[PDB]
Amino acid sequence: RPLWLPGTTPPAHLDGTLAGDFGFDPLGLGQDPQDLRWYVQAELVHSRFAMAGVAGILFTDLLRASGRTDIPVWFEAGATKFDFADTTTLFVVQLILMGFVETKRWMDIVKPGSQAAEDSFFGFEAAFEGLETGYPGGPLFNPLGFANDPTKPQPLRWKEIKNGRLAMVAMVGFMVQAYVTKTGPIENLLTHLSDPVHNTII
Amino acid sequence: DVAGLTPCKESKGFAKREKQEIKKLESRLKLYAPDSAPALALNATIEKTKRRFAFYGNEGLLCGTDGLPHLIVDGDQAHLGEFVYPGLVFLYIAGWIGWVGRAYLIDVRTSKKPTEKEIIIDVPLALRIMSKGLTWPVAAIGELRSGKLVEKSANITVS
Amino acid sequence: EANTALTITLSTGALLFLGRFVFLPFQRDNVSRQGLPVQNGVTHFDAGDSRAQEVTSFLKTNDPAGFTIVDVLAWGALGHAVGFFILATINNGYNPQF
Amino acid sequence: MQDVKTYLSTAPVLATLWFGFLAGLLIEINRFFPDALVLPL
Amino acid sequence: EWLPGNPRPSYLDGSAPGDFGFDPLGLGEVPENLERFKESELIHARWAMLAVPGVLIPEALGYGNWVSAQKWAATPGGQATYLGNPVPWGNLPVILAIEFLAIAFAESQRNGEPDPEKRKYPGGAFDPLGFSKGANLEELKLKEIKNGRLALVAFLGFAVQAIAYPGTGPLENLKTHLADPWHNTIAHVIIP
Amino acid sequence: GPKRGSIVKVLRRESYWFNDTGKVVAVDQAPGVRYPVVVRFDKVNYAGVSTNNYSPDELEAA
Amino acid sequence: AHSVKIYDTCIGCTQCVRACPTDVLEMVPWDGCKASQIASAPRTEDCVGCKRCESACPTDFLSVRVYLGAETTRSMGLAY
Ligand SMILES: CC(/C=C/C=C(C)/C=C/[C@@]12O[C@]1(C)C[C@@H](O)CC2(C)C)=C\C=C\C=C(C)\C=C\C=C(C)\C=C\[C@@]12O[C@]1(C)C[C@@H](O)CC2(C)C
Ligand SMILES: CC1=C(/C=C/C(C)=C/C=C/C(C)=C/C=C/C=C(C)/C=C/C=C(C)/C=C/C2=C(C)CCCC2(C)C)C(C)(C)CCC1
Ligand SMILES: CC1=C(/C=C/C(C)=C/C=C/C(C)=C/C=C/C=C(C)/C=C/C=C(C)/C=C/C2=C(C)CCCC2(C)C)C(C)(C)CCC1
Ligand SMILES: CC1=C(/C=C/C(C)=C/C=C/C(C)=C/C=C/C=C(C)/C=C/C=C(C)/C=C/C2=C(C)CCCC2(C)C)C(C)(C)CCC1
Repeated sequence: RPLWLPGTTPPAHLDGTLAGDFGFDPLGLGQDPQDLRWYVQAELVHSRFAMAGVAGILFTDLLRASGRTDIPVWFEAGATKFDFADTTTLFVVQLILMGFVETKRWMDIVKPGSQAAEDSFFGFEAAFEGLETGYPGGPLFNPLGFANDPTKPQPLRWKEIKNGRLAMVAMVGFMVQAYVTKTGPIENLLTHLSDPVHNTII
Repeated sequence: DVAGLTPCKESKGFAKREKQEIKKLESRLKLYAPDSAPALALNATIEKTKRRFAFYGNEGLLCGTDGLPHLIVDGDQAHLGEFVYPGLVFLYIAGWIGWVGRAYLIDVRTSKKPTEKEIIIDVPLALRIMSKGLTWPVAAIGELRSGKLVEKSANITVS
Repeated sequence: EANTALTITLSTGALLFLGRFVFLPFQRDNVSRQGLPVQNGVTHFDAGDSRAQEVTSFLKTNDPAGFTIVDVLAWGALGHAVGFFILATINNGYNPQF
Repeated sequence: MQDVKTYLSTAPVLATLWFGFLAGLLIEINRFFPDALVLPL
Repeated sequence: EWLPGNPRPSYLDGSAPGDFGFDPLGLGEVPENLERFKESELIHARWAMLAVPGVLIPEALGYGNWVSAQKWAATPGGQATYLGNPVPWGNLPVILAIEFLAIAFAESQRNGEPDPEKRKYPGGAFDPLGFSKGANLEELKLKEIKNGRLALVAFLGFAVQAIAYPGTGPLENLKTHLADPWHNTIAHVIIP
Repeated sequence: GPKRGSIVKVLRRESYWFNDTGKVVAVDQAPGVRYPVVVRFDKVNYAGVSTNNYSPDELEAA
Repeated sequence: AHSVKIYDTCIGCTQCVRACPTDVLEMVPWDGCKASQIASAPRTEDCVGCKRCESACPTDFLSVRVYLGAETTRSMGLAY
């Protein structure tokens, strides 16, 4: 398989069969069993949340540049916008909501039985995933039954994080750019395409 | 504001602490020609003084009843640039140093003559460890959680 | 006006009631639990002290519950203390609230 | 040449090289970023 | 089971009524400590269950505030009551006297019991309806515990609200909630 | 006592090497020796010596 | 007048008696270590407190211990 640098010298704690593996652990970060079985899930949730953030950042500024809506900028949407409720109330409500889901995910990470629902739904309300790691299922998470077979989801499970890493670096780019240019990201890109050899890092 | 100190860009005692120093520098300057090394050095010093005094007022430090900045090492959000912001980077650097030193000791200790590798450093291994010592918190906390950080059979004795 | 002869007698009577009636088994069991001061394993009197001897000629009583004179002294002292603590307070009038 | 590298791997020589590099770094920083009392971040 | 799937300690095997396995700090590790803790929890639960109506009723009927209903001290007079008629024998010293004496006698009576079962479940003249004779009993204990813990939490909420919002009671706070649920909430004292 | 080349940990309360490990050299098997076990350590003491003899009941952890 | 003591850990190095510059320590037959030798301090009335004895015994802590006691003319090392 290909590695990050062609002078490979690949590490031992990660050998193969892992989705999106390129032997990139130069700083020996996860070398212990718990460390790897935890960092896989960490990278998964990070990739997914950053993909969601990218999908919520691009579309808005793109359509606003091409003239479709009058929504505010990403670094201005949450920034002092009285829209429906008090922002702090929404923050507290979001924390109380995310608690009941992050606790379930934690439970399944540490002791992988959490599929059955509650409130007298002990019957036909089981989550039918049964995966190796934190990949849920059931109509509540995987309605269309796309994750069909094991030992050949590696293309799709690879695509997931190969897009999530790009989304993560894209999000960091969004933050740093909109912090140092004080301008929209697609506005930055257009002003760059105006004359590339003059619009660079200061 | 806090602690009965006024901001420095309004302190009527900072103006004197600036103009007196400026006038002293000019009195020194008037002993040469405007095209000689002492005059150039003194003009550079004056420009540096102006650039220094036109930065404290813009930052937001609070001056005293004598026209001197005072650091509010309290946790005040309006003053994080005085203690906690530099303190965090210092703690980062110091943890880096300590972690890479500890790791070098741990690695050297399992060798043939470990005492030889402490008066004669082996630069390849030391450099490797210094490089890997960038993510030291994610490693120190991981060694704490995994029970690899401390010993239990210490060799202290007292009769 | 704060009358005294009734308030301090009510305080003393209340604390004497408390001592003789409601706290007497508790007090007796707690005294018997930690009985005698002991040095090096044996009490002061047996370690040798003509002045560490209890006075039973002062403790011989007849109350059905064993209410000796020192119990009366202690509970009445507490009664007078609470009575005067009440007396001294209700003579000023103040407003030290929230 | 090997013994030369071993000698350069001694404690005083590495100490003085490290401290001189650090002194140069700090001196350059202070010549370019002078009179730093508050972190502007 | 306060955490579906999580195991239980060696002392929280679920035999006791109202037992779910909650002990993250490891307090009940010692047997006699746990035996005292159970009785203490039952006492606190019963006191809070008694207290909750005692605060919720007189604000809507006797028109008090449960913190001004105790304010009538430091000012001669007060001593309001249910209809509002002043209780003539409600002078602070002579009322604190009996408030002390009666409760002292009651507690010094309850304290004298060797049996832990009879300690936290006396019966006799305290069950003068045959509610626990031979019928469903563990279920009754479970209902009692489940209501008592809820009452404890409710009273803690009472005491924190009366401090966050001074000079008011926990019933006008419901009207404040239902005046604007999305602006009037805990996110004001937490995030000022 | 213990085997040769065995790694044992000391229990002598007044030893420099208390709670430290060392490999046995050769335990003398005479009838009347009071401290037959001989162990050498990889760290000298304040006097500079690294070998010392103990009794078999005075050091064992394996 | 100082008090010398020889605990039963002497391996018979004989260095204690070689070092003592007062003829205080002497060897004695005592089976048990390797060579049936042990130290002995019969002439403690002459020890000055030199502690050269303790600086020689290569035992774990020590096997010969000097305790400084009452001072006299011999122990003070005086020549006047
Ligand atoms: C998840 C993430 C970003 C998520 C962003 C989100 C949700 C954005 C949300 C919002 O926009 C919306 C939705 C709407 C706005 O109104 C509100 C906000 C809130 C603004 C970034 C991850 C960002 C993660 C990043 C950048 C990670 C970079 C890692 C790199 C480069 C390498 C790391 C290493 O681990 C390796 C690989 C090997 C080791 O040996 C060496 C090291 C270095 C340790
Ligand atoms: C916040 C704040 C504050 C406070 C502070 C405090 C109060 C602190 C505390 C602290 C503490 C109380 C501490 C603790 C301690 C610790 C411990 C107990 C541990 C130890 C440590 C360790 C172990 C480490 C390790 C290491 C590393 C990591 C690196 C290298 C080196 C070493 C190895 C050493 C102030 C006001 C000032 C200011 C503002 C902010
Ligand atoms: C015989 C009898 C009887 C009777 C009894 C009696 C009658 C009793 C009484 C009692 C009493 C009558 C008591 C009293 C006591 C008292 C006391 C004991 C006192 C003390 C006091 C004090 C100690 C004080 C102090 C002080 C001072 C001095 C000053 C100021 C401060 C004070 C206050 C602190 C009866 C009927 C029951 C029964 C039968 C038998
Ligand atoms: C940007 C810029 C600048 C700046 C610079 C920089 C970038 C630097 C930073 C850095 C810094 C600015 C740092 C420093 C700071 C520090 C501080 C200010 C600290 C102090 C404090 C302390 C140190 C204290 C002490 C203590 C005590 C008292 C006790 C014990 C502990 C301790 C030791 C901590 C300038 C002006 C040039 C110009 C313009 C641009």
